[PDB]
Amino acid sequence: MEVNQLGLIATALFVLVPSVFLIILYVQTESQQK
Amino acid sequence: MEVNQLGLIATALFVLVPSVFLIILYVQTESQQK
Amino acid sequence: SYPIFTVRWVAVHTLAVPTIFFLGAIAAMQFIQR
Amino acid sequence: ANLWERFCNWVTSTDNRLYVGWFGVIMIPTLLAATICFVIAFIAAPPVDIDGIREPVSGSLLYGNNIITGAVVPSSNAIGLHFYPIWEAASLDEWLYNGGPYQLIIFHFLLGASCYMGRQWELSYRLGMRPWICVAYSAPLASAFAVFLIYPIGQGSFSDGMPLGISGTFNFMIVFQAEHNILMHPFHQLGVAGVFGGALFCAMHGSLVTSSLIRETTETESANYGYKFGQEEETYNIVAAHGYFGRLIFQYASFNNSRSLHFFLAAWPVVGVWFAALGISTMAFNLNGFNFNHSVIDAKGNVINTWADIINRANLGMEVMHERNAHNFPLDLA
Amino acid sequence: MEPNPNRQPVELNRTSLYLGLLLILVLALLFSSYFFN
Amino acid sequence: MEPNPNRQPVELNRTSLYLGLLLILVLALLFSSYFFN
Amino acid sequence: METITYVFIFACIIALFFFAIFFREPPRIT
Amino acid sequence: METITYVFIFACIIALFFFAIFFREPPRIT
Amino acid sequence: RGWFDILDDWLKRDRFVFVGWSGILLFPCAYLALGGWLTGTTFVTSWYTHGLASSYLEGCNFLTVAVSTPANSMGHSLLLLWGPEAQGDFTRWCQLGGLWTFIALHGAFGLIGFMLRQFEIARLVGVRPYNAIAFSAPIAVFVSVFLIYPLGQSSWFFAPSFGVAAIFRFLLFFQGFHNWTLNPFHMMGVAGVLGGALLCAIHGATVENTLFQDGEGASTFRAFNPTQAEETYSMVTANRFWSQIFGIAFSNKRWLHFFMLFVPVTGLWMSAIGVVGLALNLRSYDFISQEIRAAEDPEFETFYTKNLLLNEGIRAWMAPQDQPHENFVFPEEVLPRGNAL
Amino acid sequence: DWRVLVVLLPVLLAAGWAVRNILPYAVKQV
Amino acid sequence: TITPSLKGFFIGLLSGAVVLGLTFAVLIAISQIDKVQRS
Amino acid sequence: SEGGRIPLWIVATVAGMGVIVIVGLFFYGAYAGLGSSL
Amino acid sequence: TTGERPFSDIITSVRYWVIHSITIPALFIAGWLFVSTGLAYDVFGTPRPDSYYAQEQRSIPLVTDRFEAKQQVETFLEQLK
Amino acid sequence: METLKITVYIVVTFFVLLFVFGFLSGDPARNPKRKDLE
Amino acid sequence: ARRTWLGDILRPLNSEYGKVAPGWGTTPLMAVFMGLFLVFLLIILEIYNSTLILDGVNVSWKALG
Ligand code: CLA
Ligand code: CLA
Ligand SMILES: C=Cc1c(C)c2cc3nc(c4c5[nH]c(cc6nc(cc1[nH]2)C(C)=C6CC)c(C)c5C(=O)[C@@H]4C(=O)OC)[C@@H](CCC(=O)OC/C=C(\C)CCC[C@H](C)CCC[C@H](C)CCCC(C)C)[C@@H]3C
Ligand SMILES: CCCCCCCCCCCCCCCC(=O)OC[C@H](COP(=O)(O)OC[C@@H](O)CO)OC(=O)CCCCCCCCCCCCCCC
Ligand SMILES: CCCCCCCCCCCCCCCC(=O)OC[C@H](COP(=O)(O)OC[C@@H](O)CO)OC(=O)CCCCCCCCCCCCCCC
Ligand SMILES: CC1=C(/C=C/C(C)=C/C=C/C(C)=C/C=C/C=C(C)/C=C/C=C(C)/C=C/C2=C(C)CCCC2(C)C)C(C)(C)CCC1
Ligand SMILES: CCCCCCCCCCCCO[C@@H]1O[C@H](CO)[C@@H](O[C@H]2O[C@H](CO)[C@@H](O)[C@H](O)[C@H]2O)[C@H](O)[C@H]1O
Ligand SMILES: CCCCCCCCCCCCO[C@@H]1O[C@H](CO)[C@@H](O[C@H]2O[C@H](CO)[C@@H](O)[C@H](O)[C@H]2O)[C@H](O)[C@H]1O
Ligand SMILES: CCCCCCCCCCCCO[C@@H]1O[C@H](CO)[C@@H](O[C@H]2O[C@H](CO)[C@@H](O)[C@H](O)[C@H]2O)[C@H](O)[C@H]1O
Ligand SMILES: [Ca+2]
Ligand SMILES: [Cl-]
Ligand SMILES: [Cl-]
Ligand SMILES: [Fe+2]
Ligand SMILES: [Mg+2]
Repeated sequence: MEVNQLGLIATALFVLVPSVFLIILYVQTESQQK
Repeated sequence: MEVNQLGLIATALFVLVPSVFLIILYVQTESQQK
Repeated sequence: SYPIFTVRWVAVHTLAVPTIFFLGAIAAMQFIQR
Repeated sequence: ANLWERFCNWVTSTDNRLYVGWFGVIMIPTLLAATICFVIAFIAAPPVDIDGIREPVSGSLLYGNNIITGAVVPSSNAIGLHFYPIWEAASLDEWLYNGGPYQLIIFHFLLGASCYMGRQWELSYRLGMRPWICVAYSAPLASAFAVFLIYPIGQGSFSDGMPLGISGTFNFMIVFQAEHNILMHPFHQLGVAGVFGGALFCAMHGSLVTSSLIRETTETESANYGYKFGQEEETYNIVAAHGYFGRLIFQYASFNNSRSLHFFLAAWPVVGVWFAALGISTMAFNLNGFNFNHSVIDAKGNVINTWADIINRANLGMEVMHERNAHNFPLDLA
Repeated sequence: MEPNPNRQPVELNRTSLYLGLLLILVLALLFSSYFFN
Repeated sequence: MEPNPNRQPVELNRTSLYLGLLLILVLALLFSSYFFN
Repeated sequence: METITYVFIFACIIALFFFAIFFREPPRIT
Repeated sequence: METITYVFIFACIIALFFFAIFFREPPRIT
Repeated sequence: RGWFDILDDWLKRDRFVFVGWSGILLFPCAYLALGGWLTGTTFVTSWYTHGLASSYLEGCNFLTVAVSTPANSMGHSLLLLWGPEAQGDFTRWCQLGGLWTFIALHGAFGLIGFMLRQFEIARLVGVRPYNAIAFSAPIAVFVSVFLIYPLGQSSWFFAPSFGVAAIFRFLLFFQGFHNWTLNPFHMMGVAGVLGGALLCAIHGATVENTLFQDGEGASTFRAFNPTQAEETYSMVTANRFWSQIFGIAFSNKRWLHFFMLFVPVTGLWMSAIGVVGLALNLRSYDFISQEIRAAEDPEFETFYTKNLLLNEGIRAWMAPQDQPHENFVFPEEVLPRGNAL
Repeated sequence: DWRVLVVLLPVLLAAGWAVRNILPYAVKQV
Repeated sequence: TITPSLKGFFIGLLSGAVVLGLTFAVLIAISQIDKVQRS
Repeated sequence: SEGGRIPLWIVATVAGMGVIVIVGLFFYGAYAGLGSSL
Repeated sequence: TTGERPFSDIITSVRYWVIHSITIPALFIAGWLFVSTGLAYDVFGTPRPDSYYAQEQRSIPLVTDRFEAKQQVETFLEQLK
Repeated sequence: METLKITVYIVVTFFVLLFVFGFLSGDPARNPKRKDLE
Repeated sequence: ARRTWLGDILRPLNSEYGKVAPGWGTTPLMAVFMGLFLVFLLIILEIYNSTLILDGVNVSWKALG
């Protein structure tokens, strides 16, 4: 099919950038003392 | 120019995945009890 | 007080004997004419 | 203190995050100008008529290049060694067509890097250090001079100076081999001994010191934490490292003196690279590599090829193809 | 340099991570068709 | 469940972060031309 | 590649279901 | 897109220079 | 304390030249590789394999002598002296290029021998075996270039020949046919070697210029004692200097020296990977977008297209003499040439 | 082949000579 | 059937066995003679 | 015989001169006979 | 040290030079004659200056067959009459 | 272009003067140890 | 540590940690086999390499039709 060529990178970054934000926050929370 | 269409997502993930790996490790290191 | 025929002696001569023979050869070669 | 005294005190202050100094006073603006012009040109400069035959070569990213092919392209053969600053052009468009950015960049850079060397002397002096790090730096610097200034002087044109780009660098190397047989030149060979040797001794030293690190850590932590910045004790056992290396070859091939050893580490690549620079700088006046073309001849007189003659065939391919529209007469005399 | 007294540690508990990832992944599942068009 | 005694904390100091980012970014700057071809 | 993308995102979502159920932070009574 | 990518990676590297230098972990004598 | 252990005792005696178990592999193979190279470059032709003179005996000099690879028609024959080609005849064996495989194989096993030596002595002296580990890069280079590369190609003929000028030819061949300079693995190699050289230089010079005055001499080498406990130069001063000159500086010595191991070793390993690709003509030869544009647009020119023109020259002008088994006859009229030249 | 004897006469004369000169110390060592 | 190259293989095999054998014979002998002294 | 009888400096000088002689011979060979291009 | 006699001792001893003022020239002369008698050519199969080509031949005697290579070279040599 | 040239000439002269006068301003004395170097 | 049915079954197969046979034991025998293995590899290599050429063994695509 003739899809938009930026659809792939757009979707990949849409997923990855906020997911990675969250993962960073979570892991640095787990690593705090107590 | 007739570049390879996967080049963009290839470069993007090549940079972002390991960079994000390092940022995660660094941030959870900082947050560990000093 | 010192030995003469040692591992070192052998090593040394395995290199030095052929080196002098060879140098004799190459010397001779300097006087070969077509 | 008066304003100028205060200013001098600041310039030469040992407490600036980056040392300025009087060499720095020249270095900072020239390197900034060379850098800015270089980045803008590499991204956006139009095609440049490098060989003065109205055959413009595209170097910038926006005009069809990638990182590997792109370059700031040397100034026109028509200009030769003439000084071509922006104010000599009728317009910025002319300036760009003729490769003005190249001259601006390499002059500002050569000045700026020379001052970088001086600045290394200067700070060594302010800090109570011995002065010769700058002498080590003179080797890469001399090389830069060789390919950006001296070779163009000798050949009569900045159009034959090294291009500011990756593929352009390879272009320079191949044409150099065609025209000078640099591979067969003993100064280039000393250069190769210099950098192969430098690499070798880099790995060797690194591995010996790393191999004799004194145990200060557990297996779950990096051994690096066993060294603390500014500790007075040496962090490795040089007697153990010497015992090892001395047994690897034989004892008197190994350094027991650390100062002697580190002096070696500095001298080998620096001297080798000095000869590389001098090799470029003297092939700049066409004293070329060894020519053993047709040197072996049989009893009748038939040519008996050696590997040198095969080299010569490759060089011929380079020669006959390079700058394919620029020569009108049979000898390429510069 | 005096440390800044206004600093504060940041947290994201596991449940918030799961919720957030669900949000992102489901949003992506929704908008991706429109990104490809 | 009883806690695993083999767990260890992981670290990446700031200098390692900077070196790592430099390696990644420069490798990308080098290889990207080839990925675009 | 569009199909690969749709199926990928979906698969990640199912994986997340698995972790969110079996590797939740356990509720604890105070 | 290519050009944008090349220049973007370069820009990230320059920014990285800035942080590595002015926001390095300070060396401390023991 | 039986015969094995007595032998072990003797092998590990602390003598001028240490032997070791590894010495049994190393010394004969290293000796035969060196001796073979010297024998060949002194006395042996390459007439029947390459149509070349290659010895002092024939009039070649240090730069032009070589032990040359065998004829392409030999393929990847081990070319053993007792093999089906030479059939025990030493002279013919020399004429067929037997010394090439002799030197490459004994050399390979000698390198194994030497690295085993590094492990053995490190174990004996009580140090970590990072020297052997570092030596893995030489191994990778030798094996990729002298063994894997020709094994991917038609025959041993296209391996490097063992000679100065011969190696120069190998380089130029790789430019012309493989566009090897364009290869990112070679580029990483270059960065590792030039960066290794840089680290060698800068570390040596830095140490020598942050020395403590530990003596009264103006020549300062004698003011060191291998047994001394103190650092002989100032890491703190070194660190401030480079911090203010370059922006960043080492602060950790252990890291410094590990890094010095890491850069050139990694460089050489990458270059090896590239040559493994060139074994199959799996080259970084072209940029496809470049070629599409240039084919359609006769005014589009970059340094990349310039260099391919150079490559095309190299191939056409060197192939007939460099590849005599192919019997190339390229008439004058087909040779690529620019104007006048 | 007379050439091998004319060529390897110096080598064996050398070996014989040094054997003659080092014989007592060699016997003492062995 | 034993071809010329199978014969050559036996010659190579044999020659290698002889080289290794003589080598270890001499090494073991010399080790037996010149023993390390321990107390 | 006893070691040290012949001055190490004389040995070094003589050896060195011999090396210069033989190398000098090889460079002479570069211009005469085989390899001379003539 | 590792038990061997210092090289400084050896090479500055009279006996060393009594031995080697014979053995070194002997070897040198041996190699010399290995070339001058022409034995080197025959041992290693290297062409003399008059044995690269037959008189009117201008084609390299390149080996083109793996298993009959030996015979090829022999034929090539006979071709020099 | 003439304004550009004049400008650059003034700039370059300014910085060069800073260099020269700067190194003329008691530079040997600007070190940690022996300051009396006149 | 936790016992299981299957764990209980397999327990003997992982109970002899560190147990050795005295001295050199069967090392000589092992050596022989290693020797044989070496020669074996040497053969197949040389067959593949056409250094060793045997009747009825045509190392080619044209081996069997
Ligand atoms: C340990 C040191 C060492 C090693 C690893 C090698 C390795 C090699 N040599 Mg070198 N060589 C050496 C020392 C060594 N050599 C010495 C000291 C000499 C001087 C004599 C030589 C002189 C020499 C020549 C002239 C040649 C070689 C060649 C070779 C290659 C082929 C050898 C082969 O196929 O053997 C096969 C044999 C073995 C692997 C022996 C294994 C024996 C097994 C383990 C025991 C069983 C034996 C059995 C009982 C015997 C039965 C015989 C019966 C069937 C008749 C190989 C790379 C050849 C070459 O390089 O060609 C290009 C070649 O022509 N070598
Ligand atoms: C009669 C019974 C029988 C038969 C008909 C076969 C038949 C075969 N065996 Mg098998 N084998 C048998 C019994 C048998 N075997 C038994 C009882 C054992 C003991 C368990 C084996 C163990 C064995 C091994 C280990 C191998 C075979 C292999 C083979 C195949 C050889 C042809 C080939 O492609 O080699 C190609 C392989 C070689 C010619 C060997 C190369 C050896 C290298 C060069 C040694 C050095 C490697 C080192 C990494 C150096 C790298 C350097 C390089 C990078 C330059 C062939 C199918 C070979 C195979 O699997 O091929 C696909 C193989 O490797 N066999
Ligand atoms: C051409 C470049 C080059 C050469 C000549 C070279 C040479 C050497 N490196 C050695 C070591 C090292 N090199 C190392 C890292 C590096 N080495 C590098 C590049 C080189 N290294 C680079 C770039 C690095 C960075 C990774 C390390 C870490 C070491 C060591 O630890 C070791 C050492 O001790 O150095 C002080 C020594 C190994 C001695 C030995 O194996 O004896 C045995 C001799 C044998 C086994 C014979 C090998 C025969 C060879 C393979 C084929 C025959 C070659 C002919 C005889 C000569 C042909 C010459 C023509 C091509 C012109 C030797 C001096
Ligand atoms: C005297 C000969 C000088 C030769 C050229 C210069 C060589 C040394 C320069 C290297 C600079 C390294 C960067 C700073 C490194 C650094 O800081 O050096 C420091 C080191 C030690 O300094 P010292 O203060 O202890 O001694 C120097 C003076 O103060 C006098 O004592 O300097 C030296 O060893 C001087 C060596 C003189 C003798 C050197 C000869 C070596 C080369 C011989 C020729 C080889 C040519 C081969 C061609 C095939
Ligand atoms: C007047 C100013 C002149 C210089 C200005 C610009 C200089 C920029 C210097 C590099 C800054 C980046 C450092 C990041 C990484 C960083 O912050 O490292 C800091 C690091 C500090 O080391 P330490 O010994 O303190 O580390 C000890 C422990 O942290 C180890 O875990 O230094 C090194 O490791 C030196 C070796 C790497 C040196 C790499 C230099 C690369 C040069 C640039 C090459 C790429 C250019 C691409 C062009 C597109
Ligand atoms: C191969 C073979 C073998 C072996 C043989 C051998 C082992 C040999 C050896 C040989 C040898 C071992 C030789 C040697 C030679 C040497 C020489 C030839 C030298 C020369 C030198 C020179 C020339 C010098 C130079 C220089 C330098 C280097 C630097 C300083 C300066 C000068 C310039 C002086 C056998 C029989 C087993 C088997 C068959 C095959
Ligand atoms: C799309 C590409 C993304 C790539 C993503 C890669 C994921 C990487 C996951 C890293 C896992 C981090 O692992 C994390 O380590 C830290 C310590 O280092 C642990 O932290 C533990 O040690 C510290 C320090 O003693 C204690 O203060 C803390 O209370 C304790 O729980 C965390 O319990 C663990 O969660
Ligand atoms: C420490 C280094 C010591 C180095 C010592 C060097 C000694 C050199 C002595 C030079 C004596 C020259 O002696 C020289 O001998 C050779 C024979 O071998 C003769 O050479 C003759 O034989 C060759 C072939 O072998 C012919 O190609 C040549 O045309 C013919 O003249 C020369 O006619 C003669 O001039
Ligand atoms: C085109 C190039 C220009 C060529 C000019 C040639 C001029 C020749 C005469 C130069 C006169 C030098 O004059 C120089 O400058 C000022 C004048 O207040 C002085 O001023 C300096 O004094 C001390 C010296 O320790 C410094 O610490 C202080 O920072 C500064 O005030 C210098 O000590 C003086 O020596
Ligand atoms: Ca004649
Ligand atoms: Cl060109
Ligand atoms: Cl012209
Ligand atoms: Fe060091
Ligand atoms: Mg000559």
